[PDB]
Amino acid sequence: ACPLDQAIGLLVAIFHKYSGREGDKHTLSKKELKELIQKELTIGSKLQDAEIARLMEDLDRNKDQEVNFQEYVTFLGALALIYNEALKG
Amino acid sequence: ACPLDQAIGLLVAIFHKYSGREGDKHTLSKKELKELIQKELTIGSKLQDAEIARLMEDLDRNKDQEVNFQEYVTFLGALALIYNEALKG
Ligand SMILES: [Ca+2]
Ligand SMILES: [Ca+2]
Ligand SMILES: [Ca+2]
Ligand SMILES: [Ca+2]
Repeated sequence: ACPLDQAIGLLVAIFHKYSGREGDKHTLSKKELKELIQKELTIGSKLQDAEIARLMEDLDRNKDQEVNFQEYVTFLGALALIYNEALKG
Repeated sequence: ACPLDQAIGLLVAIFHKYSGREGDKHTLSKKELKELIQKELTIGSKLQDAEIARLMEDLDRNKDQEVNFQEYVTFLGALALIYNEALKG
């Protein structure tokens, strides 16, 4: 319940909010991932369909069409680095 | 200001809350990192001095005694994976 735990908890809750909708409840399908990106991230709302499709491919490291929690965490890490760098310039 | 952005923002704010105290304002010294671990994470409060010292070494990937944002993000990723796995069992 400490500050960092709560932040991490939010990240985890958002993943499952979308991953549990269809197919494997533990992975994000293209549809689930696109919705998560568009509704949960500011940059997601700025991206156009073509850009999102390519971004999702890059996130799908093992190219199995699904984004598991590990792949999602990698995405979060990248977003955090971008965030830190921006708030730095 | 969207949900995932806020979670990421919290992660970033916590880093700087401690990193800006001494030396390089952009990196966490051993002292700053130990305080962050002990006060911002539940598991941090459970760890004893010896365990924390070793954990900090592992987080310091390039072994320069400081933990930069990138190294901190790696730590966060690991914590997120642990969190997800625990809330799964
Ligand atoms: Ca799913
Ligand atoms: Ca995958
Ligand atoms: Ca510092
Ligand atoms: Ca380092």
